[PDB]
Formats: sequence, C-alpha cells, structure tokens
Amino acid sequence: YTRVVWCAVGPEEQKKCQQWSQQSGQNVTCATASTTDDCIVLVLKGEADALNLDGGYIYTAGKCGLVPVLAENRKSSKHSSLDCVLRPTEGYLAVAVVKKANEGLTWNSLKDKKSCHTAVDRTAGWNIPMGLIVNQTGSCAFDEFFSQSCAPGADPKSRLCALCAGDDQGLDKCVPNSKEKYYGYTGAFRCLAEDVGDVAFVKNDTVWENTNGESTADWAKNLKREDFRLLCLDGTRKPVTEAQSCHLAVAPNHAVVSRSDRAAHVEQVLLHQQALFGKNGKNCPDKFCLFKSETKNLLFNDNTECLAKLGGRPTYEEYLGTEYVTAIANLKKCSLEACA
Ligand SMILES: *[C@@H]1O[C@H](CO)[C@@H](O[C@@H]2O[C@H](CO)[C@@H](O[C@@H]3O[C@H](CO)[C@@H](O[C@H]4O[C@H](CO)[C@@H](O[C@H]5O[C@H](CO)[C@@H](O[C@H]6O[C@H](CO)[C@@H](O)[C@H](O)[C@@H]6O)[C@H](O)[C@@H]5O)[C@H](O)[C@@H]4O)[C@H](O)[C@@H]3O)[C@H](O)[C@H]2NC(C)=O)[C@H](O)[C@H]1NC(C)=O
Ligand SMILES: *[C@@H]1O[C@H](CO)[C@@H](O[C@@H]2O[C@H](CO)[C@@H](O[C@@H]3O[C@H](CO)[C@@H](O)[C@H](O)[C@@H]3O)[C@H](O)[C@H]2NC(C)=O)[C@H](O)[C@H]1NC(C)=O
Ligand SMILES: *[C@@H]1O[C@H](CO)[C@@H](O)[C@H](O)[C@H]1NC(C)=O
Ligand SMILES: [Fe+3]
Ligand SMILES: [Zn+2]
Ligand SMILES: [Zn+2]
Repeated sequence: YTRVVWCAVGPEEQKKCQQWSQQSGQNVTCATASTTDDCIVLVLKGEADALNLDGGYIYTAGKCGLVPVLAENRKSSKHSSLDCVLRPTEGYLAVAVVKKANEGLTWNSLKDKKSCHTAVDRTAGWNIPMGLIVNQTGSCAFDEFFSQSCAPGADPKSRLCALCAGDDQGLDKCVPNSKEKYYGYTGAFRCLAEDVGDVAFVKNDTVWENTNGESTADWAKNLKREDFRLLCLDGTRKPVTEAQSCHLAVAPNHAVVSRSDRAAHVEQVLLHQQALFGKNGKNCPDKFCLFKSETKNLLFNDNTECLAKLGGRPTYEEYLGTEYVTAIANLKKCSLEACA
C-alpha cells in the first residue's frame, strides 16, 4: 500500500533494484522491462509506480499524463546555503566531445563522420544535437548525416546502429539499455575513447568522471582530459575546462516520474529511502548506497547528491522549460503510447 514498485530498465538495473528492495524491507519492490518506453507503459498501467528519466523521456511520459516528482541534484558551489533537498536544480551541460589528436574536426565538418549517442530520444545524446543539425541542414534526413553511428533504440539494421556492439556475446546490439556496450553517457564516451566514433554527445560531467584516474575502469584507466576537446557552435575547439562557454545547451536534470494519482505517495517514500541510503544516509556506505553503481549510473546517475523537491509543483512542460519543449516538438515533426 505504502509500498512503491520501481521500474528497472535491463538486467543490471534489475540486480541493483533487487538489492535496494531487500535492504528496504520490501518497502521498495521491482518491475523490469527491456526499454524505458516499456517501463513507461508499465507505469501507465499501474503495474509499476515510478522511475527516474532523462528529459527526453519525460516529454514522452508527460504527454501520456505522467508527472515530475523529484529531481536529481548534483553538488554545486553556488546556492551553498540551502539543504540539498530544497536546493534549486541547475541543469547540465550538453557537449560534443572529440579526441584532440583528431585535428581539423569542428562542428562545421561533422558531416559524414562517425557519431556516438547515449540513445535515441535522450537530451544530450539525441534531441539537442540532431535538433541542431536538422535545423542547420533544413533537412529531416538526420539518418544520412553521419556515415555510421551507435544510437541505441534505432533500427539494428541501419547505419545508426552500425557502430553498436551489443553485450559480451554480441547479443542485444543497439538495445537501449545497459546490455549494449556503448549505451548511455558512459557507453557513448567509451565509444569515443576506443576510437569507434569521431564524436560523442554526452554531458560535461561525463568527460570529467572518466578521465585522470576517476574511473579505474579498464578502458578509462589511462584517459587524460587533455586528450579531448569540446566542439563549439561557433566552429571552435576548446579544452574541457571551458564547458561553460562551449556547450550545445543546458539540459533539465533527470527526474523521477510517476502517475499523477500516485505522486504524493511516491514522493513520501523516496524522501525516506534517501535518508537511509542517500549520500549521507544512515546505511549508505555500510549497507547500501542508492546513488552508487561503479560509474554505470544504474537507476540514478552516480554523481547525484540527492533527489530534490521541485517547487512550483510544475507540470512536465514547466519542468522541461519552454526552450527545450519547442526544440523537441520541432524535431518530432521530422519523425496510446504516443498518447499525444
Ligand atoms: C563539468 O563537470 C565537472 C564534474 O562534475 C564539474 O567539476 C566539479 O566542480 C565541482 C563544483 O564546481 C567541484 O566541487 C568539488 O567537488 C569535489 C568532490 O568531487 C571536492 O573535491 C574532493 O573530492 C573529489 C571527489 O572525491 C576529489 O576528486 C577530484 O580531485 C582529485 C584530484 O584532483 C581527483 O580524484 C580524487 O577523487 C576520486 C574520487 O573517486 C578518486 O578516484 C581519486 O583517488 C582522488 O581522490 C579528480 O581529478 C577530481 O577532480 C578531490 O580530490 C577532493 O578530495 C570539493 O570539495 C568540491 O566540492 C568538483 O570537484 C568537480 N568535479 C570533479 C570530479 O572534478 C565542473 O564544474 C563542470 N563544469 C561546468 C562548467 O559546469
Ligand atoms: C530549430 O528551429 C526551430 C524553428 O525556429 C526552433 O524553434 C524556434 O525556437 C525559438 C526558441 O524557442 C522559438 O522562439 C520563441 O518563441 C516564443 C513565442 O513564440 C517567445 O516567447 C520566445 O522568446 C522565443 O522567441 C520559436 O517559437 C521556435 N519556432 C517554432 C516554429 O516553434 C528550434 O528551437 C530549433 N531547434 C533547436 C534544437 O535549437
Ligand atoms: C519501511 O517503511 C516503514 C513504513 O514507513 C518504516 O517503518 C520503515 O522505516 C521502512 N524501512 C526501510 C528499511 O525503508
Ligand atoms: Fe540526460
Ligand atoms: Zn549556454
Ligand atoms: Zn505551474
């Protein structure tokens, strides 16, 4: 009754959710689906209560009537006075990243190169870059722009899936979940770093969390920030320390969504769960930490300080902001359960 069914996407999120479930005394339970879109349907049906979603999916979920409940909040320098849960969200920086040794590559010469995206329909991996390109290009043929790409969630037989790798056994190629090797923020950066693609569309934090010894991960043990460059909209290349003057846009933080009729309940439970397993929670380091998953960003992003209340009880459009919402609509003109 006062229990919440979390929806996990893929088997790695399933295992993490199962651990959370066990540590919660069954206050949290788990439903699992192969894609985020499916998890969304599970929530609409009332078979699942909630999940955390990137902005692009919140637009999908919002049209079907789901609402924003609480947002991911990472630690910041400004607004230091307020507590994390009451602290305003800041938004993340969407960037395009390349190897510095790849001289001569700029925003203006991306056509026909190889791209690495977090997944179709996500903010920094798809909506922002492809929105910009369709525009600058006056064409809806975003599938013919790059020569080859890894964009999880596209047709496995298309060039958009040419560079995706699948799992250990080469199965599940291009599925939009963590079984795909190049899925998500981490997977797209790895696609760039192993030199599978020429550019990766992720967010600023990703570059920082996987270089200069921050990851220990085999593929990233030896990655140095100086070996990378951000591509700016004015045709310039800059070091990753200049993300504030060289980004594609500021994205709205990922947020937990649920059915509006379940919102108050989902909110209550999560605030208590984070007091127990959050950053400074009663049992985090010692028993279970909600916001940790070895650089894999399972259920929540690993750099999450807390889940914050929203303020102004915003609809989904208000949460994403008028700038972002029109960007998506315009892109969608190129391309229930599509409820509107
Ligand atoms: C782009 O994204 C980045 C990444 O999110 C933003 O950079 C962050 O900026 C914030 C606020 O502006 C910085 O605030 C600091 O946060 C730190 C916590 O991460 C605090 O510093 C301590 O804790 C760090 C984490 O443990 C630690 O790491 C940093 O420094 C060392 C050496 O320089 C390196 O790694 C160390 O820690 C890791 C943890 O796993 C460990 O593996 C190592 O063994 C080291 O112990 C690493 O390079 C990293 O930079 C510090 O050593 C220190 O102990 C600090 O108190 C303060 O709150 C935040 O540090 C920045 N994030 C990182 C990871 O660099 C950036 O602002 C974004 N840009 C824009 C424009 O928005
Ligand atoms: C790709 O191109 C489209 C078409 O221009 C861009 O959409 C346009 O973007 C601007 C920014 O939001 C919109 O202008 C705004 O309009 C409102 C009122 O209409 C005004 O209050 C704001 O101050 C601002 O001027 C414009 O409406 C919108 N055009 C349409 C037809 O919806 C789009 O943003 C571009 N894509 C990306 C990803 O940048
Ligand atoms: C489970 O929820 C009940 C009711 O709120 C509460 O007594 C208990 O603190 C919760 N336990 C855990 C581990 O979340
Ligand atoms: Fe995102
Ligand atoms: Zn800006
Ligand atoms: Zn409002």
